[PDB]
Amino acid sequence: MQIKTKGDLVRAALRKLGVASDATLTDVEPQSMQDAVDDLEAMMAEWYQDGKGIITGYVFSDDENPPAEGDDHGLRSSAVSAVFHNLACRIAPDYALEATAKIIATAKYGKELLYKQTAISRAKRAPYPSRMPTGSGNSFANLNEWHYFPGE
Amino acid sequence: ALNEGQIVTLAVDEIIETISAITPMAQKAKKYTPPAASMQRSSNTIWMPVEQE
Repeated sequence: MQIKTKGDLVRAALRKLGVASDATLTDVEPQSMQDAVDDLEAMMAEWYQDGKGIITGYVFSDDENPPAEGDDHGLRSSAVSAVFHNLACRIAPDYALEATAKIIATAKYGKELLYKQTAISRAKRAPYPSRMPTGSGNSFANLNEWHYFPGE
Repeated sequence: ALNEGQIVTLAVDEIIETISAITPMAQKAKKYTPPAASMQRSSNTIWMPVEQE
């Protein structure tokens, strides 16, 4: 993948919006780029709700290493499109824009695909209640006096 | 004599006992059976209480 930093994600988002690309004769300011990186950090932090949200592998920058741009985002290869399409949707209003229908649809699809595997992982069944017997067909448990399920 | 008959080999099936060992400590170490629900090779930690003070 040719998108390997937070600024790379931001550049992909701007190109997707059609504001700035490698072919355009006019470009956006580095301050606007840093603002877009702040937006990206905020969006990913709101997704990853301290571990109880969308798990992606994103790495949050620290103040010790100064530029958040330039840091590898750490996403797997299949989260980049979702991340930068959602980023384009989020940062469109700054430039008096409105993301096109295709961008919005790809953002929805990408976010759902991002959360699919985590949803499958969290679809877990609870253990038996503490008041449920283990039956008598469980000869080992009933010989060891496990007449009722442990629970918890 | 020169009785050049036909030679055999005979292996008798009485054994020569050689090993006779005793196990005194294992006959004094008391045996326990753990009350575990499922039969798993996973960590078999059974917790038992200690006399109160």
